[PDB]
Amino acid sequence: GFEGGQMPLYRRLPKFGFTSRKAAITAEIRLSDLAKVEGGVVDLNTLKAANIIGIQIEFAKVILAGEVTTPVTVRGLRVTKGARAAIEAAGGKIEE
Amino acid sequence: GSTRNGRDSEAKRLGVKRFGGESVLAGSIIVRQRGTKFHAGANVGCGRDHTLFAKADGKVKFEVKGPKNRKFISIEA
Amino acid sequence: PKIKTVRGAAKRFKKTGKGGFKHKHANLRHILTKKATKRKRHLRPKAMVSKGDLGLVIACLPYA
Amino acid sequence: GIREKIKLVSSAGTGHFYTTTKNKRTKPEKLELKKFDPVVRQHVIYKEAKI
RNA sequence: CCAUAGGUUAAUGAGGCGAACCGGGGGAACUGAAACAUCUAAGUACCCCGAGGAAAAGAAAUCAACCGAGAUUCCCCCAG
RNA sequence: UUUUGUAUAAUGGGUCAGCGACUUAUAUUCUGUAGCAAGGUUAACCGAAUAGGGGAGCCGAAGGGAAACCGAGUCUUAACU
RNA sequence: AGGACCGAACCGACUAAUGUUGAAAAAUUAGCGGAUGACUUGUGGCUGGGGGUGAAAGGCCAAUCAAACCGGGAGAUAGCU
RNA sequence: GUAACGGGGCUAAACCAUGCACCGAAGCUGCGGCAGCGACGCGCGUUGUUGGGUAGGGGAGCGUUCUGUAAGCCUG
RNA sequence: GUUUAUUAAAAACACAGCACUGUGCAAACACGAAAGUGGACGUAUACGGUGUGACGCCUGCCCGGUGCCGGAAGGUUAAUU
RNA sequence: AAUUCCUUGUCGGGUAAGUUCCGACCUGCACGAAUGGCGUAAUGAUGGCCAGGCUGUCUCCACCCGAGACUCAGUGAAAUUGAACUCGCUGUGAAGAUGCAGUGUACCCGCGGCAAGACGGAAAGACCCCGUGAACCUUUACUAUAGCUUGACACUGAACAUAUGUUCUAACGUUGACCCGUAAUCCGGGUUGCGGACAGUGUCUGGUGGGUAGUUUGACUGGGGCGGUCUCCUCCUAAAGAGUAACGGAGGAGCACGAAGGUUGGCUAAUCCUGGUCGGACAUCAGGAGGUUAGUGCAAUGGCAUAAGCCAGCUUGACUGCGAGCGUGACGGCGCGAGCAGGUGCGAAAGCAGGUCAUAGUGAUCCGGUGGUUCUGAAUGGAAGGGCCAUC
Ligand SMILES: [K+]
Ligand SMILES: [K+]
Ligand SMILES: [K+]
Ligand SMILES: [K+]
Ligand SMILES: [K+]
Ligand SMILES: [K+]
Ligand SMILES: [K+]
Ligand SMILES: [K+]
Ligand SMILES: [K+]
Ligand SMILES: [K+]
Ligand SMILES: [K+]
Ligand SMILES: [K+]
Ligand SMILES: [K+]
Ligand SMILES: [K+]
Ligand SMILES: [K+]
Ligand SMILES: [K+]
Ligand SMILES: [K+]
Ligand SMILES: [K+]
Ligand SMILES: [K+]
Ligand SMILES: [K+]
Ligand SMILES: [K+]
Ligand SMILES: [K+]
Ligand SMILES: [Mg+2]
Ligand SMILES: [Mg+2]
Ligand SMILES: [Mg+2]
Ligand SMILES: [Mg+2]
Ligand SMILES: [Mg+2]
Ligand SMILES: [Mg+2]
Ligand SMILES: [Mg+2]
Ligand SMILES: [Mg+2]
Ligand SMILES: [Mg+2]
Ligand SMILES: [Mg+2]
Ligand SMILES: [Mg+2]
Ligand SMILES: [Mg+2]
Ligand SMILES: [Mg+2]
Ligand SMILES: [Mg+2]
Ligand SMILES: [Mg+2]
Ligand SMILES: [Mg+2]
Ligand SMILES: [Mg+2]
Ligand SMILES: [Mg+2]
Ligand SMILES: [Mg+2]
Ligand SMILES: [Mg+2]
Ligand SMILES: [Mg+2]
Ligand SMILES: [Mg+2]
Ligand SMILES: [Mg+2]
Ligand SMILES: [Mg+2]
Ligand SMILES: [Mg+2]
Ligand SMILES: [Mg+2]
Ligand SMILES: [Mg+2]
Ligand SMILES: [Mg+2]
Ligand SMILES: [Mg+2]
Ligand SMILES: [Mg+2]
Ligand SMILES: [Mg+2]
Ligand SMILES: [Mg+2]
Ligand SMILES: [Mg+2]
Ligand SMILES: [Mg+2]
Ligand SMILES: [Mg+2]
Ligand SMILES: [Mg+2]
Ligand SMILES: [Mg+2]
Ligand SMILES: [Mg+2]
Ligand SMILES: [Mg+2]
Ligand SMILES: [Mg+2]
Ligand SMILES: [Mg+2]
Ligand SMILES: [Mg+2]
Ligand SMILES: [Mg+2]
Ligand SMILES: [Mg+2]
Ligand SMILES: [Mg+2]
Ligand SMILES: [Mg+2]
Ligand SMILES: [Mg+2]
Ligand SMILES: [Mg+2]
Ligand SMILES: [Mg+2]
Ligand SMILES: [Mg+2]
Ligand SMILES: [Mg+2]
Ligand SMILES: [Mg+2]
Ligand SMILES: [Mg+2]
Ligand SMILES: [Mg+2]
Ligand SMILES: [Mg+2]
Ligand SMILES: [Mg+2]
Ligand SMILES: [Mg+2]
Ligand SMILES: [Mg+2]
Ligand SMILES: [Mg+2]
Ligand SMILES: [Mg+2]
Ligand SMILES: [Mg+2]
Ligand SMILES: [Mg+2]
Ligand SMILES: [Mg+2]
Ligand SMILES: [Mg+2]
Repeated sequence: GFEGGQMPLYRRLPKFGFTSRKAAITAEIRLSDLAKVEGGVVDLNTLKAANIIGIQIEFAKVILAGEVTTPVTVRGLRVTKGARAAIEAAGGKIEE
Repeated sequence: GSTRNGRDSEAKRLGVKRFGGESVLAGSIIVRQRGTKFHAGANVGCGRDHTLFAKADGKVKFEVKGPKNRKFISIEA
Repeated sequence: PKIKTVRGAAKRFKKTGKGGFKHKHANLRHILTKKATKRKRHLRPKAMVSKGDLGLVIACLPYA
Repeated sequence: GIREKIKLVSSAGTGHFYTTTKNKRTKPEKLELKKFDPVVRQHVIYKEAKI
């Protein structure tokens, strides 16, 4: 970062933002991951057992990434509008 | 010993940016100038610093016009 | 040992999807009354680090 | 210089203010101007206050 | 004046040495910061005291997060 | 050798022989190459075991936003042509 | 009598020449000053490094002194050669 | 120390004009050879072209000691 | 007299004499985290510091500045509360 | 003048001739009274000057005696050294040549001598500059700090009087006396006197603090220093696109303005001539000439009459969110911008307005302040703090 004594870029620019502690304990689940859990119920615990999310993840969201082709019950997780359509299209249920 | 001069300002990069017959997009600066050395013709706006810029896509046209024989820039769209 | 992040750079740059870096613009901390609203408005959104500077930023942020 | 910074505060009670300068000596009367308040999204009276 | 201090004798132990490791009492500067004082180097070098075959630590007035774990020590992660 | 430039009257070497200067560790990025591939790979450790076990982790398959959050979008803005 | 006088020993070091890979890392030779004193000398002792000691020259403190020597931090650092 | 044609010497062996010869380089051509890059064909041929280099970048190698291959192989 | 041992011996240092100033003794002052010790087995005719430098004739004006000494009514002012 | 620059001052003395010397003068560049003034016998390996004597100091050297030098025998170093087949001259050339060019001269090799050259040897120039080198020294440089000093609290108590005064004794001090341990003076204990809640010490605290310590003390520069300069604007240099250097040539800026901004409507300058109360060269009035030679809030340049110049009405577009596109920058940035959304002003309307004829009027980041905004909120609810937006 040394520029010959000219105020360097990483000092002439302002700091911004803060780091969220909540983001560190929030994960995103792909539709591809829904068939990797055992039993066809996708909870926080079943994702952790299948090594999809880390053990300290408290919040998880299913997004429209990859695809799903099994009836999966999703319970206790947020689901995107697209993921919800895809889960329901393949005969699944989104339990809140 | 010493001298009382030794000052100058930064050069302002004025002058013609797009010459006659050049195809420009709308918004393109045609000339930067001090006052209206060139005047805004058809499809050309005059900015607050007398910058002439294209208000339409087309080709730059310089023309001498009117009773004072002033230089106008137009865009032939 | 592990390379150390330049922590000041980590507070100024966030890596984007294609591996560019976003930063906040300079000139919007103070001395604001004299600045035109247009000028300040254009300084509000985050901007990308230029090509000349990416080498300097990447060096500072090996774990970005 | 001579001219001091002031804020023009919205009369709508949004907290929104403009800032400008003022020659306090030549003009001691409070600057009052109708300005756009972007919180209420209306032109309202703004009135001078201290920066 | 009682008494105590003091005195003598006996028994038992200590003393000094040793490369590292260990716990403790003290504790730099060069150097880096492209100068320099905060900061760094570093609780490092060094000095001192003490120990053991190891030492130290250790059996929650500890964490956790409303679920739980269950002393200390050490290793890999967490994470530059 | 150093220089704009050295036969230079600039530097270095009396000669020979021997020795004498881009390394090592770890991290990171790029290239090549090999394996496997939407996966890849394990660390400590266990194991006499270069095996085998160990997937704790790490990287990747999603981004946007300061963040909550939303998510093939998102942020901006009362709202975007 | 005397920090009295002249002058050896003794203590010193003003001038000159020599010497300057010396006879000698400070001398020799010819002259020179003090020579009962604030003199000189033997033996032993004490003062220790930002410290000593100094009739003071930054002098001297083991041929070293505007901060001794030895070992260590140590491969200090060296945008210089 | 001649010392203000490089010298000898020159009355042209000077100068001007014109013309034709010739000399003259690692330039160009000829002959033989090597390599880079690119075509066009089938790693080979044919053909075009390129090959002065400091800092410096890229490519490809030689040799040295040591380990395996090697209780092999060479060696009184 | 002393001095730059080893390029300066002098007009430099010291000196008796002078003055200012501190110091009442567990002295001031100095060496010491301290205990102590020097000052001194001294006691203001003494001791320390400073300047001047035998002797002779002398040593003028300035207290605004900077110190030092004395004052302390009033202003300002720390921890503390 | 141990002081006097000018200066060898001037005058006198001394010498044939005297920048020195001695005596004066005062015009003291820049003496002066204990960082003493002026004298002063004696003293001095002290500085200056003169004279007698004396002489190889010299005119100007000669000879001699010894020790080397020289030759023989024995022993036997050294610095230096890219390699040498190691001439002169004139030129050339990293600019002063044994080595290049041209030319001249020159058989090969010692020995004694001499030092003009080999930019000879010796020592990585000590001067000079540079390095964001060092050291030590200085101080009313900065920051600390030992020491000294202030007060508060602690060790630290009791009466009486009105936070202070007095008295007391029992803490505490004693480097007073005496007694014992003791063969000891140190030390401890005991007794007694004197002090006495003072002193003194700890913690905290204000002052003082080159006594000591760590450091800082810019760069450009026809060497450095001194002076000047350092950012921004305008012109010229600048070679008819842009850009373009110098301690090149000339000037400006670090603002102003709620109107000097917006818009609508209107208007047109300097200067002079002729006439006219005071009134003059120049005031205002009238006519004409003239045609921007004026004007522009402030430099210069480029603009400006459809004025951008001058006057008036109404006003707040000196709006908020954005922004196709483009200019200009290594970058940070900076600039120009139609159009879109919302809401506004002026105009009958077309329209125009996101400050000002344009180009100077400026300061990154950090740190912190203020207002807004539940974005975040370390068990949870809050809060603190942080973020975001506005702003200082
Ligand atoms: K353009
Ligand atoms: K330091
Ligand atoms: K440095
Ligand atoms: K050179
Ligand atoms: K040299
Ligand atoms: K690598
Ligand atoms: K690879
Ligand atoms: K979008
Ligand atoms: K020392
Ligand atoms: K002497
Ligand atoms: K005074
Ligand atoms: K003088
Ligand atoms: K004095
Ligand atoms: K020759
Ligand atoms: K010679
Ligand atoms: K007592
Ligand atoms: K007390
Ligand atoms: K001090
Ligand atoms: K120059
Ligand atoms: K010069
Ligand atoms: K107006
Ligand atoms: K609008
Ligand atoms: Mg896992
Ligand atoms: Mg210009
Ligand atoms: Mg016209
Ligand atoms: Mg802000
Ligand atoms: Mg022991
Ligand atoms: Mg530094
Ligand atoms: Mg133990
Ligand atoms: Mg429980
Ligand atoms: Mg040179
Ligand atoms: Mg050459
Ligand atoms: Mg030369
Ligand atoms: Mg040479
Ligand atoms: Mg030579
Ligand atoms: Mg050199
Ligand atoms: Mg040499
Ligand atoms: Mg994401
Ligand atoms: Mg005598
Ligand atoms: Mg002596
Ligand atoms: Mg003698
Ligand atoms: Mg004598
Ligand atoms: Mg004598
Ligand atoms: Mg000196
Ligand atoms: Mg010595
Ligand atoms: Mg030192
Ligand atoms: Mg070190
Ligand atoms: Mg070294
Ligand atoms: Mg001649
Ligand atoms: Mg040829
Ligand atoms: Mg050829
Ligand atoms: Mg070639
Ligand atoms: Mg080549
Ligand atoms: Mg082998
Ligand atoms: Mg004497
Ligand atoms: Mg000497
Ligand atoms: Mg001498
Ligand atoms: Mg005493
Ligand atoms: Mg004196
Ligand atoms: Mg006086
Ligand atoms: Mg003179
Ligand atoms: Mg004279
Ligand atoms: Mg005379
Ligand atoms: Mg004479
Ligand atoms: Mg005289
Ligand atoms: Mg004087
Ligand atoms: Mg005086
Ligand atoms: Mg005197
Ligand atoms: Mg020559
Ligand atoms: Mg000879
Ligand atoms: Mg000789
Ligand atoms: Mg030499
Ligand atoms: Mg040198
Ligand atoms: Mg100092
Ligand atoms: Mg330091
Ligand atoms: Mg320094
Ligand atoms: Mg300089
Ligand atoms: Mg140009
Ligand atoms: Mg040109
Ligand atoms: Mg150029
Ligand atoms: Mg206007
Ligand atoms: Mg205006
Ligand atoms: Mg203007
Ligand atoms: Mg800070
Ligand atoms: Mg909470
Ligand atoms: Mg909590």
